[PDB]
Amino acid sequence: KETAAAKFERQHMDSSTSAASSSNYCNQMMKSRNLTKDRCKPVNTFVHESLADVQAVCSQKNVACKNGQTNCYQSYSTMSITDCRETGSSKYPNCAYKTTQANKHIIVACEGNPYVPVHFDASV
Ligand SMILES: Cc1cn([C@H]2C[C@H](O)[C@@H](CN3CCCCC3)O2)c(=O)[nH]c1=O
Repeated sequence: KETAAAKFERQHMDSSTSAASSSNYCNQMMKSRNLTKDRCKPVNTFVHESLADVQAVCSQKNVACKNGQTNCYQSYSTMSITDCRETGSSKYPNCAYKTTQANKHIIVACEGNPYVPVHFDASV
């Protein structure tokens, strides 16, 4: 079974491209990472940095999570990310996404021993 840490890697980690994220990127990635099976997941972010660099965020700037929990952390440096957002014309099972590349600070929720990212909260 998939651990919370593994689910985070599946949903949010893409170290393979630095930031080319073609116009096709989100359409392909949302599908391949199995985020279009139950429904079209409406919003998702992929981070183009090393797993070590993202895991390190759990020891960086402690900030409140959107849900009010205290276990969120903001990266000290900007990171290469791609936001995927479902279009209006997207109809399941043909999930369609707008691909947006940017360089922003990420905010992740961390849990466990080892203390690792388990949720992507925001980018700022
Ligand atoms: C704001 C933001 C959210 N997400 C993901 C994390 C959760 O799976 C989901 C949380 N949230 C649920 C309610 C509002 C829309 C999104 O979206 C994401 O992947 N990147 C983001 O920048």
